[PDB]
Amino acid sequence: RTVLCIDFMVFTVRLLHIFTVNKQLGPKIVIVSKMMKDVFFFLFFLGVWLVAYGVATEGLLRPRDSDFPSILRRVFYRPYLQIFGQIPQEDMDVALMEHSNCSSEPGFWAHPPGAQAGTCVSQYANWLVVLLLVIFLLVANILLVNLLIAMFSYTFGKVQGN
Amino acid sequence: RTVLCIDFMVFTVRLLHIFTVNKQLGPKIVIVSKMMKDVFFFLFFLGVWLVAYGVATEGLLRPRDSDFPSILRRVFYRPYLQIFGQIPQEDMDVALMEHSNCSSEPGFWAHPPGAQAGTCVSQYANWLVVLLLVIFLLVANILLVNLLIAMFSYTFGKVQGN
Repeated sequence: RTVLCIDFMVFTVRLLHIFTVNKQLGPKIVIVSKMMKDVFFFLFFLGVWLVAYGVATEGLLRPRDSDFPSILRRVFYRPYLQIFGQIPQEDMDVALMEHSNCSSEPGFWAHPPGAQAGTCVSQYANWLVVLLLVIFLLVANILLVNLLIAMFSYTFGKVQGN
Repeated sequence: RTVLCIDFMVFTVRLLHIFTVNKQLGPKIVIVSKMMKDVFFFLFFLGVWLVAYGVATEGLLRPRDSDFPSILRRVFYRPYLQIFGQIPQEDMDVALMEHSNCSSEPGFWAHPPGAQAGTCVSQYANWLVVLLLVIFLLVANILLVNLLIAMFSYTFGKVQGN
């Protein structure tokens, strides 16, 4: 079933190839291919920023789960969703979660309510974690996205005639 | 650790400098530097609007916490997140929270459910608080963001050749 579910995706995509003949959708479909260069640049810039912000935030929090699938989710998956409006403040802000002496390791720790946010996170410099979130949202949600719109508009005008 | 977490951010950013040689990403990386003038104007306009809306909303609510870190969070942090789709209606609307006689100071007060929203907020003119939120969202989420896209598109076309 897992192969067929992905297979249905490929079959549905072929509807674009079938409709290339139509005069209304023909030119537009061809232009979409020319836009792939701009998309790859955005992915590269976003990938670099996601690695920098994701690792730094996870390193500052120091969650006690530290499982490899869990670490990957908190480094890549969670920062990625913050671009699209899913900001889990209760998982990264000490002022929202409750303080607990869960971990025997010295320091101050708080218990996030999320299931995959880790059992406990350090409170040492969470003002930096909040500050990093502010910077990340500005760079990713605003600067990077609006930059891609500018490159899409320039490319569309250039390659329209050809 | 706090220094190293920030240090990892600087090291990851250097990947852009390494990839300047590549022909696909070379020109695009150089253009990004030329966009910083437009970003600074947006930050200045947003900073002025955030101060005006943030202080006025906090002044109208008059939360009873009034701690300096708490005041700064409600003035800058909360209005900033409203740009990216995090609107805490239950923290600023009387119609959503429950009425209580928490404060001995004369007036009408309601108890927000949020942890950092303050223990109580005044109900005197919350129709103005809601109205300010409507105006803030229009100016910030729509007018300011779409203006930056227009300036990014104009700048990208101008500085593409050079």
